[PDB]
Amino acid sequence: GYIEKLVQVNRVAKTVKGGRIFAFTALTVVGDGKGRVGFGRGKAREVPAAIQKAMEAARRNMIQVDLNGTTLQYPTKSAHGASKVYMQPASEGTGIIAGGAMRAVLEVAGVQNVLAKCYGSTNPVNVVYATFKGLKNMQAPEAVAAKRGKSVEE
Amino acid sequence: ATINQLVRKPRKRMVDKSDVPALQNCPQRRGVCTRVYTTTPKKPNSALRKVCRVRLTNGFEVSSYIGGEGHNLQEHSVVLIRGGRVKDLPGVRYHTVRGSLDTSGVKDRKQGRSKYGAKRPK
Amino acid sequence: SMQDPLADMLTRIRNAQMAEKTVVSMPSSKLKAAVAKVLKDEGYIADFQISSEVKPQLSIELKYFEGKPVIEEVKRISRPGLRQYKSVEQLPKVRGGLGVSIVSTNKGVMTDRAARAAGVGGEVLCTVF
Amino acid sequence: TVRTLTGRVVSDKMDKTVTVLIERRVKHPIYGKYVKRSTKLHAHDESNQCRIGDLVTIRETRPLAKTKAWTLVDIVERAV
Amino acid sequence: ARYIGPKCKLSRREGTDLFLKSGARALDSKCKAENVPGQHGQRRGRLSDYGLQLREKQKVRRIYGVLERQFRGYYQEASRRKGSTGENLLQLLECRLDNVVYRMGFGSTRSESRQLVSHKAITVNGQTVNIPSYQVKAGDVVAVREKSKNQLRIAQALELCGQRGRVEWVEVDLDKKAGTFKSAPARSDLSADINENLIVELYSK
RNA sequence: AGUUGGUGGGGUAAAGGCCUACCAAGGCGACGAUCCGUAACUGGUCUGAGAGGAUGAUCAGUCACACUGGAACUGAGACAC
RNA sequence: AGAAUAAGCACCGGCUAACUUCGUGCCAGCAGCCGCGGUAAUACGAAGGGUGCAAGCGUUAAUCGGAAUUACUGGGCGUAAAGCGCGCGUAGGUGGUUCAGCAAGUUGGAUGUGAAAUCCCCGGGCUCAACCUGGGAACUGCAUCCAAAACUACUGAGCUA
RNA sequence: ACGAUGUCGACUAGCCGUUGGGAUCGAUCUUAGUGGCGCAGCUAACGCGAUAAGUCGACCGCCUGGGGAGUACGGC
Ligand SMILES: [Mg+2]
Ligand SMILES: [Mg+2]
Ligand SMILES: [Mg+2]
Ligand SMILES: [Mg+2]
Ligand SMILES: [Mg+2]
Ligand SMILES: [Mg+2]
Ligand SMILES: [Mg+2]
Ligand SMILES: [Mg+2]
Ligand SMILES: [Mg+2]
Ligand SMILES: [Mg+2]
Ligand SMILES: [Mg+2]
Ligand SMILES: [Mg+2]
Ligand SMILES: [Mg+2]
Ligand SMILES: [Mg+2]
Ligand SMILES: [Mg+2]
Ligand SMILES: [Mg+2]
Ligand SMILES: [Mg+2]
Ligand SMILES: [Mg+2]
Ligand SMILES: [Mg+2]
Ligand SMILES: [Mg+2]
Ligand SMILES: [Mg+2]
Ligand SMILES: [Mg+2]
Ligand SMILES: [Mg+2]
Ligand SMILES: [Mg+2]
Ligand SMILES: [Mg+2]
Ligand SMILES: [Mg+2]
Ligand SMILES: [Mg+2]
Ligand SMILES: [Mg+2]
Ligand SMILES: [Mg+2]
Ligand SMILES: [Mg+2]
Ligand SMILES: [Mg+2]
Ligand SMILES: [Mg+2]
Ligand SMILES: [Mg+2]
Ligand SMILES: [Mg+2]
Ligand SMILES: [Mg+2]
Ligand SMILES: [Mg+2]
Ligand SMILES: [Mg+2]
Ligand SMILES: [Mg+2]
Ligand SMILES: [Mg+2]
Ligand SMILES: [Mg+2]
Ligand SMILES: [Mg+2]
Ligand SMILES: [Mg+2]
Ligand SMILES: [Mg+2]
Ligand SMILES: [Mg+2]
Ligand SMILES: [Mg+2]
Repeated sequence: GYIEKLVQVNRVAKTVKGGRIFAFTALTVVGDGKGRVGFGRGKAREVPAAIQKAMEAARRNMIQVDLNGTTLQYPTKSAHGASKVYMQPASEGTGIIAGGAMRAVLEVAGVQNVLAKCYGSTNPVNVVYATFKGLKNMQAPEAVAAKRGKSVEE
Repeated sequence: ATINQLVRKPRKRMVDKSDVPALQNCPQRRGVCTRVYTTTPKKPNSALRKVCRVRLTNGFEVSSYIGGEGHNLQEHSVVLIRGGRVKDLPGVRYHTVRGSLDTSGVKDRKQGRSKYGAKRPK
Repeated sequence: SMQDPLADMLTRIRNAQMAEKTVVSMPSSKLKAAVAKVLKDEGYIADFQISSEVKPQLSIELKYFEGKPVIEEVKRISRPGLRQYKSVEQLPKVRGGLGVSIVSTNKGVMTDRAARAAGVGGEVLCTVF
Repeated sequence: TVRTLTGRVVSDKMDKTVTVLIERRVKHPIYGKYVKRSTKLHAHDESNQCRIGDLVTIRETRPLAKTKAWTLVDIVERAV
Repeated sequence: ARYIGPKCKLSRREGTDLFLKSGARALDSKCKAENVPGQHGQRRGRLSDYGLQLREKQKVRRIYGVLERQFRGYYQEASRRKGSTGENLLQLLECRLDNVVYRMGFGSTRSESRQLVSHKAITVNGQTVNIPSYQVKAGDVVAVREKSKNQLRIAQALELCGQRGRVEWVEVDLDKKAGTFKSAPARSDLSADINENLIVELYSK
């Protein structure tokens, strides 16, 4: 899929005899709005090259998630490092109540009513990691029915 | 903390102290100037800031800032002071309200001339 | 010092299921037997048996389906330090109904579904998903 | 029937009067753990027949002294 | 109060049609609606997410000519109700009396429809109404007073509406200048370019 | 130290150390007595997704006061705006 | 009868929607925080031009939120703040397994109460709204009965991990 | 006063030494200590890893930005 959103651009620097050497880091996400999504990060000397590298990285390792019509299955909590993330399904009129990186990931991933929140450190990379961990591990019904029939489990 | 530890002594909130001890819960107060002068700011910035020592009806003697390019305050002037911290100056915690009792506002002010008590050009 | 042996049951199951074992054995108890019967009837374990000879041993065999375990998150709710009790309309719902909550009521140990249908509350032992 | 309380006799030095301790378990409003509280009552024992440590029951009447408005009805069990 | 002054400057800023004139000739050949007002018109001007929400909210507000306090009142009352408050806002904002006068063909622009309503010329059910906020009930019969029934302004508005598409959720008897409002329009009956959930996200911060 | 309880008596519209003469040494307290500072209380109000946090303008229920400190009279009712 | 009688306030470096020029020259000054001003200042003061509100607009004082920053819901303690120098033990907290009983916690129901207004739901009346008002829900609590017995408590009898 | 790591109990791949001691046929098994590596898992990272800082339960002590200061006053 092709729906590009740019999450972060940052300027980093290393030291050599003589002075500084500056580089740029770009964090982006790529998806189609129908379930598939992935994220990528890229380093370069200038911003456009970093963004292009990040986009190419995101097109690789793009994953598929199971969603119940623009909304999640169940409330869930996930984490990465010192970042924590909580999401739960919402009704149709609700927008995307989420901040910064979470909003980008969820807009690209195809959900539309998510009512999400995050705790701890809000480093965009770690938050996107936590959101992918949360979305990747959702189960959807008739899959938790890996034991027996449907509607007897529910 | 274990539940028993919280039952024996529960978590407590430490109430925050005000940064304007004078003018107790009052939006602004009336006072009289005792000494108007100039002072120098901290290292990065550099200027000659104009401030006034004020004795308030509470009995507190404090120091207030005089904003705007010009002022007509003198010793024994009666002023109205409001809150507001001046970062550049140590100890100045209040501001003088322009054009309120004896400060007369600023002149030749055309942009945002309500913070400095200037009448409309008309 | 064995303050709470049902938590020991749940932790044994969790650890052995995390180590890709196929049999878990522990000292037996009637409450443990009831919880294991609920787990089997719900389909989270394959089978369980109870031994004999004065010091009975409870044995459980586990399910995996895919290369992952079946029980991916089980937790103890009413520990002997809090003792949670709930009414019918307040019985917690696990994963929006895709999991189960084990409840002890005057009509036995059941799930949140069965208690909600029977209109009876009780003590929330553990949650499973 | 008549509303009745039960407790243990912790003092009988007063003449024709005993002190009864009554337990109760109250849930914490916020932390939800049941904590153990106690109440002390002065009870009118007309026959002076109650020793310390007994388990007795009492009922409410009109005051017979200041801070004394309960009278015992029977001795449930006697401390050995 | 009301917004007054240049009624095309808003269209130039927003970047879309934003019907605010008679629509006789065109919009592009009146105001060159391709540069934002002011000295700086050719700047690319990438704007952050907050800018996007603000533009969408300002766009709908300027379409319907509603001030901020009233708009937030509508939003809160729509959030009170059930069923996708995001489109409840549009449903309610589409039932205003001046807007209904607009969509029956009695006024070429919302401003003159509001002029007609505020000047005691429309009877909702035989009773005069002179306020541009009366939420029209479903099944009402909007009419024009006899004294003003023979103005040229209404006639001109009528043939101007003659080529505007047809809303089809109201029906007008043109000979006697009578109108009837059957029901509030469905979401699909409106223009499918405005995304209302963006506004709901804006006020939820 | 009328301090906790008991007995005879007094007193109140009414139970009662409420008062009194004797009798016993009791009574309360780390589940915070006593003391210090502050403060009318509630239905409620403002915030918050909620759990909570802050608060007691208007309106309604109760309490207390009437220049300051005391006391009683009349009356069904006051220790009297 | 006659468009005649009736728009202002704040802001424009980032957070935060909205930019160019002229005058100053670490001065005059600005500032909620990062900070700005020493010769091309979108940060000072003025202009044009915009941006947000609107009979209001800003500043000040105070409360909660954001703050998961007192963390019950919902945090931590090797090195960032944080394990008593180490035992023994009082009050307190917690308690292996089986049988039976009880009915305090627990669960379900009924009755009394939880003033009226207020908040909430469905209506009605003011040209609409604010406002007024009918009925219900709610007041998550307490007390008194009835029923159940899985878990905790209590009583009795056991067993050895 | 240090393992800068509270006490008690239960589970979770292995390999190589060593101290006190049992069983089976030098080897194997087993038990209470004491060390070096290391899979899962955990951690901001360093690193921990059956002598957990992993997975759990019972109770206790303590923390809430840096200075002023573990100081002043009062008590013992
Ligand atoms: Mg942080
Ligand atoms: Mg301030
Ligand atoms: Mg007597
Ligand atoms: Mg009395
Ligand atoms: Mg108004
Ligand atoms: Mg005496
Ligand atoms: Mg007497
Ligand atoms: Mg007072
Ligand atoms: Mg909150
Ligand atoms: Mg109070
Ligand atoms: Mg008053
Ligand atoms: Mg009152
Ligand atoms: Mg006076
Ligand atoms: Mg007096
Ligand atoms: Mg009399
Ligand atoms: Mg009186
Ligand atoms: Mg901007
Ligand atoms: Mg300024
Ligand atoms: Mg210049
Ligand atoms: Mg300027
Ligand atoms: Mg403030
Ligand atoms: Mg705050
Ligand atoms: Mg909080
Ligand atoms: Mg906690
Ligand atoms: Mg912390
Ligand atoms: Mg130690
Ligand atoms: Mg000691
Ligand atoms: Mg010991
Ligand atoms: Mg000990
Ligand atoms: Mg003990
Ligand atoms: Mg015990
Ligand atoms: Mg039993
Ligand atoms: Mg009940
Ligand atoms: Mg009520
Ligand atoms: Mg029974
Ligand atoms: Mg040493
Ligand atoms: Mg130490
Ligand atoms: Mg440890
Ligand atoms: Mg251990
Ligand atoms: Mg190692
Ligand atoms: Mg750690
Ligand atoms: Mg400090
Ligand atoms: Mg010292
Ligand atoms: Mg020392
Ligand atoms: Mg000392």
